[PDB]
Amino acid sequence: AKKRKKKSYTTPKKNKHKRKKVKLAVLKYYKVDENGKISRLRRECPSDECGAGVFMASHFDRHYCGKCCLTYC
Amino acid sequence: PRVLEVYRGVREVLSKYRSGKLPKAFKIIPALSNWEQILYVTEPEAWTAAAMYQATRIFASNLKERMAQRFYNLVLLPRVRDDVAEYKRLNFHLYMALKKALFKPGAWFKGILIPLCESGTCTLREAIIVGSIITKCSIPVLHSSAAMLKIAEMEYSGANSIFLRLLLDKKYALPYRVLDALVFHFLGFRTEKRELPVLWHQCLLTLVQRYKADLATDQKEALLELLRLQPHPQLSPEIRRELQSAVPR
Amino acid sequence: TFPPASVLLFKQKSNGMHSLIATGHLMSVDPDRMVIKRVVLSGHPFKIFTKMAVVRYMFFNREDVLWFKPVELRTKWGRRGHIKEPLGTHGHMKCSFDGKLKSQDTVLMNLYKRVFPKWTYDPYVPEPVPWLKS
Amino acid sequence: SSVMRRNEQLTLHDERFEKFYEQYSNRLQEVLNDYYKEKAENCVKLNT
RNA sequence: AGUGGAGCCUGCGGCUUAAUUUGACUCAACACGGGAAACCUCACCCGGCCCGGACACGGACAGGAUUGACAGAUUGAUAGCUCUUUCUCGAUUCCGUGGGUGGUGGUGCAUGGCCGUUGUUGGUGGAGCGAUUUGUCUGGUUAAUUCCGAUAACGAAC
Ligand SMILES: [Zn+2]
Repeated sequence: AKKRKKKSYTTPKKNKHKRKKVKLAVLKYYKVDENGKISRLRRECPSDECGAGVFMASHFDRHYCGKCCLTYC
Repeated sequence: PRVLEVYRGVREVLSKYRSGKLPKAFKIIPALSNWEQILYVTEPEAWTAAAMYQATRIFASNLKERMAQRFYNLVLLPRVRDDVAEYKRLNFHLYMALKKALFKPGAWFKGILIPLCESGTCTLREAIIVGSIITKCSIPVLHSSAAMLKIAEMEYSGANSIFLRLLLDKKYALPYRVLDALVFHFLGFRTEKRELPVLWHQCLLTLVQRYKADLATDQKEALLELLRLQPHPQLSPEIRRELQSAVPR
Repeated sequence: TFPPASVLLFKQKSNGMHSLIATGHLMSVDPDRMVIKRVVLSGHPFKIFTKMAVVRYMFFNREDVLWFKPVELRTKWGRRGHIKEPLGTHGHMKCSFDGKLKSQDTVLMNLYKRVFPKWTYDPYVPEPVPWLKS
Repeated sequence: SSVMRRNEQLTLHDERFEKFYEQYSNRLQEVLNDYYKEKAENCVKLNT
């Protein structure tokens, strides 16, 4: 049957928005003393299921949980 | 009681939902204890396609594979089977919903694939659409191998060969017990008097192009006898030539 | 020059090697022999009803369709028609045809202009090297 | 379990199948009061 | 009794418009599409986000690939599909590239699945080499090859 030309047309879509990659984020959770003591910079949530492991995102005023959406002031 | 009015309101919201931010009570549904009663209040049969896609996203995002398992078994698969039977095609939002349900492979395999291929009422269009949805998604080797073994163990239907071939098209390394089971399956079609569709022949073909390096001599001659007893004017010489042009181990 | 006259067309390939590309003779000489360049614009009929259709991608403006309104459209499957009205601000247009268009089909129009040869005449020609194959 | 066996040349992984076939609150009123405030902000009726 | 003359309403052309969606033009075109459309109902227009497959090759990822996310700032829209906050989520991966390679395609062709019962034209005979003709007709009758009757025709099926 009759074939089509398949018009080419160029449109640049190479630029797309991507979130910034954070490299080695485990450094800011703990501070290590020279003797070997661990100091926790961030709060640990007393939640029902995700306790003892989840640290808090530190806002300008407040700490925020990232698994169960816990609220504080 | 007092929560019933709020969940009735969000039920009325989901009946006309198109887009936008969902109410926050819906995003905390898997954190509830009596979540099945809440889900029955929200009436999932009356949900829209985008709302159900976002519900599948929410339930897949919140872990707990058994809850996602029962949600896929009770809610998603009946709606898919109703939608394919009516419009003869799957919607875009529900297609993305099954993709987001394949964001958790363990709940999807036991919940959508295995009940559909074990029911026996799976049609051709449902099989092609769903198998293409597996084909789109990258899958773990162990999960796909177990799905292979389970499909090879159950009873044969025209739909099952489509899933079997499209899982063969992933071309992963296979456990050898799975190869034993599929060889036993195709040798279970050695004495069958039923006429076989072209899909079974193509599935056996793609098996012979891919896994010819892991075929022992005994099953090689057994598949040669299978080609002898169940021939095809076009595909059988292809499988035969791929059998004589194979190196083991 | 007056016919009969034999005509040879060579091309300078590389290293002064003349490649014979064409041959023939001299026809009647006149500048009145009109040479017409044809340009074919293609569009896709994407809304098909009976005897009329909505076609896109042939143009992209609105006044572009109004400019080429008196030119009739033909079709690769043999239909003949003409533009009725543009509708979109983009190059969407209404086209009437003698028959019903297929979904596999494609509308196209022919535009014509007269083209004249370039003035690159010079009697000097380089001397050829002996010819050899490659 | 079949009869014919892969016999020779290595088994990389054992593979796990015995888990698949063998298978077969202040937050609530906090979020609900947030939803109350949200649809009460849908038509505010008061601010100038 | 009216219509055609007047005003209004509605339909079809024609005119404007970015759009004033659309098949049908003397019955079967003409309040048909239950079509009395302020959002859906809408096929039309003007703008704005999102991503749009498998397979091969080259990268990153376990020194996180990616998902989900409270509050505030934005565009015409509560856009965690961006920023401050980057907190959890453990591979369920996403970033280029190359293929008239493609598939939730379109369309045509071939042939089969789901349900049961066992006025026109032939069969035989006559006429003609044949196209054809008789039946299917003088008369009366009938909406009608219907009926009465005649009869190289006798019986029928729809
Ligand atoms: Zn959280």
